[PDB]
Amino acid sequence: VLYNLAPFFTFKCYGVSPTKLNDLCFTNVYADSFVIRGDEVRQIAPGQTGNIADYNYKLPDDFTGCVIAWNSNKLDSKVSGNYNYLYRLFRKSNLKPFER
Amino acid sequence: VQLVQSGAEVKKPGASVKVSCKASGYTFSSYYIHWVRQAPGQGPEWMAIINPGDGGASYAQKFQGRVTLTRDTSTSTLYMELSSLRSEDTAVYYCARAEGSSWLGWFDPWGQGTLVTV
Amino acid sequence: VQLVQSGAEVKKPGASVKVSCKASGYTFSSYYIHWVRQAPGQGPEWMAIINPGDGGASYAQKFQGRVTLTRDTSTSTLYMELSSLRSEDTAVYYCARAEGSSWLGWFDPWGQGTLVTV
Amino acid sequence: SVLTQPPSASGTPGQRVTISCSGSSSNIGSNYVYWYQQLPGTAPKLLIYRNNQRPSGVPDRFSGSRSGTSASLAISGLRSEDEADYYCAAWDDGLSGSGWVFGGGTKLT
Amino acid sequence: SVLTQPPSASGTPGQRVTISCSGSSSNIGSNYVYWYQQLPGTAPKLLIYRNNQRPSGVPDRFSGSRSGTSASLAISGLRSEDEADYYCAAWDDGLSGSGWVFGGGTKLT
Repeated sequence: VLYNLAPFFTFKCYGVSPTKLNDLCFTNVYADSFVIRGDEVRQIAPGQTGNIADYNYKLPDDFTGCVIAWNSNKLDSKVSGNYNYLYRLFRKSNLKPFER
Repeated sequence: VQLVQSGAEVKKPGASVKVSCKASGYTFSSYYIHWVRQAPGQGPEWMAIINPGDGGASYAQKFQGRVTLTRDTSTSTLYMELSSLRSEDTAVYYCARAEGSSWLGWFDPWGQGTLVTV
Repeated sequence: VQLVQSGAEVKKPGASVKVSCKASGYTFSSYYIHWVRQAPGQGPEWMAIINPGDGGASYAQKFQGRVTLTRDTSTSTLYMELSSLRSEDTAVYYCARAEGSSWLGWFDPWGQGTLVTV
Repeated sequence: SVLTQPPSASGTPGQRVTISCSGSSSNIGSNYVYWYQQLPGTAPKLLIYRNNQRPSGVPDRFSGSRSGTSASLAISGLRSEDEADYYCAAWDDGLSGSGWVFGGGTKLT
Repeated sequence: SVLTQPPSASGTPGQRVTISCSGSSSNIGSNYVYWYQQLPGTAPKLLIYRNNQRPSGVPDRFSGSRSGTSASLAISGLRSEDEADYYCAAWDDGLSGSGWVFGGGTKLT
């Protein structure tokens, strides 16, 4: 039912294939809901670091799964400039995968 | 439910101009205004957005940092200041009226425009 | 027939630092270019290998995507634009020369390096 | 894009002429298309909404659609008062900048 | 892999000692090794090719060889001028990355 919008641009899928999506049975799906700009969407890929990723979210090298996403800016962004979105960039150090 | 402009004349080069337009009718804080300039012999270009209430602003890339905006609801005027006027900036200014509560919207009828020359 | 670096200083962490060195001497289309980073008090880590002409690029595991390089032929400049600087990114960069159309073999002499600290 | 438009579009009374604004990807293909009518000596005015029905009220002589990266509009029944010019408005979403890019100019007799 | 190196290399002026890099499989036994010497305050300089010949010319008092998964360099006629840091470089071809890996760090005393 999700094959109806063009702005899905993250069809690169590492653990399995998007053609093999509804092909084999899965045990326990793990979904994490958040918003990342497309400037560092290539840093989301396993085996890669960056800065926003280096400080808040981490991904395993054996990325069992893959992400679907469309344009957030169209969804939320006031005419005065969306300053409502807040982030954190100045922690002590990095973090291991699957902690917060 | 109508919009009117102000008057303008020839200004000296290397100066700043100020445009104000008045509106009447619907709620001032429940609508959005585009700021456009039309040059003779060429198509119009949109630069600035109006956010009434908090008076928020956003401009284009080629016209940012030289442009000053002031918005208020009690006076219901839009003080639209352009700086560093040159001979290429001879265009008719218009304050539009969007669909409301979104930049993505449809255009209401405009006013009469303000003409400045250098 | 030599390579010299550019001048830089300390920069704020989490920013972009521009680094470059010139290139002159022999013909340009058939000699690969190596860049390598060296930390004081430890061993150096290999940074990048670049093919001029088409500007082919390749990067190591620890620096894949987080660093950006650009190259050109006529002006003969070789840029990196470092981003996401840590305290680990305080080291000296060196730009090199290779055998030519091959990334295996001895390394031709480096420059004087560029020191970067946060 | 830059909303390329033909410089003129001549015609005769009793004849229908199709005039189009041609763009590119991420401006006309995904974003909506607008058509606005400017009369000489008066304020800028609107011609059409989204290309399905009349904006507020007009006979069905004015109609148009879109295809690929272009938006076409057919005008029939040329009159003396019909002499005006037209503009195309669409969402740009270009690289490092998203200003409301318009078209060039057209001539109707 | 990681190319373990001794932390230091003891010596006195006028004698011969060996400095060695020990590596894992498919890193030293597969591809050739490169010896490097870092003089203080100067850019590093090449001293050997694949250890069968001298690149341009050095007196033959320094001799390099390989043994299994390790490489060794015997130095003789030690001077106070040659007190420097020695490095070894090799093509790794390991899992998830195959860069020009280097050794650890040694100091000549």
